[PDB]
Amino acid sequence: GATSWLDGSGQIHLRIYSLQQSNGKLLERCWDSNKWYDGALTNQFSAISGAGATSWLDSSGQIHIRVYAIGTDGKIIELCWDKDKWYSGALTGQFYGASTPDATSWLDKNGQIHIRVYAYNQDNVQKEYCWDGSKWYVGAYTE
Amino acid sequence: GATSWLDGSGQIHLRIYSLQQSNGKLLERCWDSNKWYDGALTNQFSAISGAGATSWLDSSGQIHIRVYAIGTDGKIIELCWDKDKWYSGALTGQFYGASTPDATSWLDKNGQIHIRVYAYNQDNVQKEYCWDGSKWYVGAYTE
Amino acid sequence: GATSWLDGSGQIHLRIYSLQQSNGKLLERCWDSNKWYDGALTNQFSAISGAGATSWLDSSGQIHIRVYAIGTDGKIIELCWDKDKWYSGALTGQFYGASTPDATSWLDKNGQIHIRVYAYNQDNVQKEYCWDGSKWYVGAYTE
Amino acid sequence: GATSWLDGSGQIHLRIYSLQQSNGKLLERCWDSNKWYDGALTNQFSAISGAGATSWLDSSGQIHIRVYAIGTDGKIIELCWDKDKWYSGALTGQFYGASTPDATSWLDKNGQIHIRVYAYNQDNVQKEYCWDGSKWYVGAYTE
Ligand SMILES: CO[C@@H]1O[C@@H](C)[C@@H](O)[C@@H](O)[C@@H]1O
Ligand SMILES: CO[C@@H]1O[C@@H](C)[C@@H](O)[C@@H](O)[C@@H]1O
Ligand SMILES: CO[C@@H]1O[C@@H](C)[C@@H](O)[C@@H](O)[C@@H]1O
Ligand SMILES: CO[C@@H]1O[C@@H](C)[C@@H](O)[C@@H](O)[C@@H]1O
Ligand SMILES: CO[C@@H]1O[C@@H](C)[C@@H](O)[C@@H](O)[C@@H]1O
Ligand SMILES: CO[C@@H]1O[C@@H](C)[C@@H](O)[C@@H](O)[C@@H]1O
Ligand SMILES: CO[C@@H]1O[C@@H](C)[C@@H](O)[C@@H](O)[C@@H]1O
Ligand SMILES: CO[C@@H]1O[C@@H](C)[C@@H](O)[C@@H](O)[C@@H]1O
Ligand SMILES: CO[C@@H]1O[C@@H](C)[C@@H](O)[C@@H](O)[C@@H]1O
Ligand SMILES: CO[C@@H]1O[C@@H](C)[C@@H](O)[C@@H](O)[C@@H]1O
Ligand SMILES: CO[C@@H]1O[C@@H](C)[C@@H](O)[C@@H](O)[C@@H]1O
Ligand SMILES: CO[C@@H]1O[C@@H](C)[C@@H](O)[C@@H](O)[C@@H]1O
Repeated sequence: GATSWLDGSGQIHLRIYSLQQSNGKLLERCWDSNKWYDGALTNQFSAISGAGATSWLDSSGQIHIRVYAIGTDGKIIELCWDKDKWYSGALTGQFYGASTPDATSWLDKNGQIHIRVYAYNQDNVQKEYCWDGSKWYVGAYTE
Repeated sequence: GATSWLDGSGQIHLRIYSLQQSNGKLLERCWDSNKWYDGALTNQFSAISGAGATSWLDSSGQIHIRVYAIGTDGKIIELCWDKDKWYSGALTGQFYGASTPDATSWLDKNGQIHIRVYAYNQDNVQKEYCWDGSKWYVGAYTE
Repeated sequence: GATSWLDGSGQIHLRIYSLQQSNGKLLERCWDSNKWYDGALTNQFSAISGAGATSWLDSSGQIHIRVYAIGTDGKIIELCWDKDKWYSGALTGQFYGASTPDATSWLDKNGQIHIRVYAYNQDNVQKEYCWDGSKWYVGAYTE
Repeated sequence: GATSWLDGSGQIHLRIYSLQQSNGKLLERCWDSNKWYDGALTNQFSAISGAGATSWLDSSGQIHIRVYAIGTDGKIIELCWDKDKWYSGALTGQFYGASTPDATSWLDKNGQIHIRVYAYNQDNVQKEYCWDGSKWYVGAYTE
């Protein structure tokens, strides 16, 4: 997964997520100014796929990140950053996934984030999972 | 791959890219208001991986989309939309890829797009390919 | 998948199974003496993985072949050859598979074939499926 | 990968090779009589794919095993057992691999092993690599 955002000074920030071949844990690599370095997510969570990532800036300029992967039980895991720590989101453990999830997100005029996550399930069907601010639900998407 | 943008009315547009198990060609599924439909990219390009996608809006409100996959020669293919047609971009055929590419992009203050594409290569090295408006180059990223 | 056997004259026979990128159908490539040719299985069956294969010779010198793949519903499919046609075996549709299955087989003193098939399931557990001549059952194998 | 052989008492021996999600090393699971156990190959070798396996019995009743995987440099690795140790075979490092290798083998009338290994290469071509007792060579196999 790759996600990026511009701060108020026009500096690009990159966050690159991958599954480490040597320990089965997600890696986060960060660029904030002039070099690559390790992110806090590194080595916290096991997965069995790569990760899809999306991010957004709130009205205060705080970055929010969401990372989606397949966990060690075959179900989608959601990892969240809002301020100062990674935590497992509400999506975690709800749905079986068979592919590296894709994700996109957008902010509406009220500052409510909307997220869409896409992954194959156990029946080889491409599914869309939707967040509009209350509960995850299965979307209308079909292949 | 999933990408999305908001138009001037606050309507979300979704574009979801996937590799068809039946014919080895990329599918584009589109949402503009109230239903999913097959996009113009569908069946124009063969690949052997999934697709990473990024997009941006120019100052006129025109969407630009870039889609990255592994082609049938084992090399990264770049598919481009700027207005009314899909075409193969400058990145195509330069580098071997061994994983579904990730991509991100941002617009600088001068309206110049910057793109970063990430994929494993034939040597099992995670590589970053960078566009800043002239030529693709290998970036500083490492795991 | 690859399987092979020696006939009574000491001639090698090779059978190589793969999933075609262009049509999502299994291909069988055959070697019996001096050239590769397309086997009868070719283009008959859709799958979403590669295929594992095993084979055995009965006391009359008749080859029997079993090929295992993930079907388009996410479940293991078994394709069988005993004499003159491919058919779907008893294993088909019983279990979810999340990996290209592996298979091995042996003949006991009474000429009864025993088959063992290994694949991850939807819960990311490596499973063994066993045939000893009556019904498929889940074996004692654990990772 | 799965391989099996019958000893002189008619007892089945199973050897199941897999890539461990926890450490990126090959696991060998063994059945000789009444239980599964970890074999000596376990945790010796890193890989980035699953493993294909083949085995044969020599005239003394000694098993020989060959295991094929993609190593951490993107090239096929060959792991060999003839009596009492695993070692890297002559195929290791020669060819790029982009898929879990398949392998089969047969003994000719003189007791010379023949091995055939199949894997995609970096150019998305299915390749056959052949051993007849001197050097590995690219075979006539095509799709
Ligand atoms: C300040 O912390 C750095 O940036 C945050 C936005 C997160 O990506 C975090 O894991 C990383 O270590
Ligand atoms: C407030 O809830 C947290 O953030 C939302 C935007 C979602 O990512 C949800 O799954 C998560 O638990
Ligand atoms: C309102 O419908 C929901 O949101 C739309 C933007 C799409 O993601 C659609 O598939 C989904 O069911
Ligand atoms: C109007 O055309 C639709 O939208 C464009 C932005 C592209 O996604 C195109 O392939 C699609 O058919
Ligand atoms: C103008 O060149 C086109 O657009 C750029 C933004 C890049 O995607 C490039 O590879 C492509 O050929
Ligand atoms: C200027 O350096 C280039 O751009 C940065 C934003 C990073 O993508 C870096 O790896 C790359 O080499
Ligand atoms: C004679 O038929 C050839 O050999 C048989 C053993 C099968 O492999 C069949 O699919 C193939 O066409
Ligand atoms: C006789 O039944 C057929 O052959 C056996 C050896 C098994 O492969 C079984 O699943 C298949 O239906
Ligand atoms: C008797 O046990 C059955 O056969 C053995 C040969 C093993 O395959 C074992 O896991 C299985 O349960
Ligand atoms: C006796 O040793 C056991 O059997 C051999 C045939 C090999 O599979 C070895 O790794 C394993 O530990
Ligand atoms: C004697 O050579 C060893 O055994 C042969 C049968 C091959 O597996 C070869 O690559 C390996 O080095
Ligand atoms: C004699 O030809 C060699 O051996 C045969 C058994 C086949 O493996 C063939 O593709 C290879 O070139």
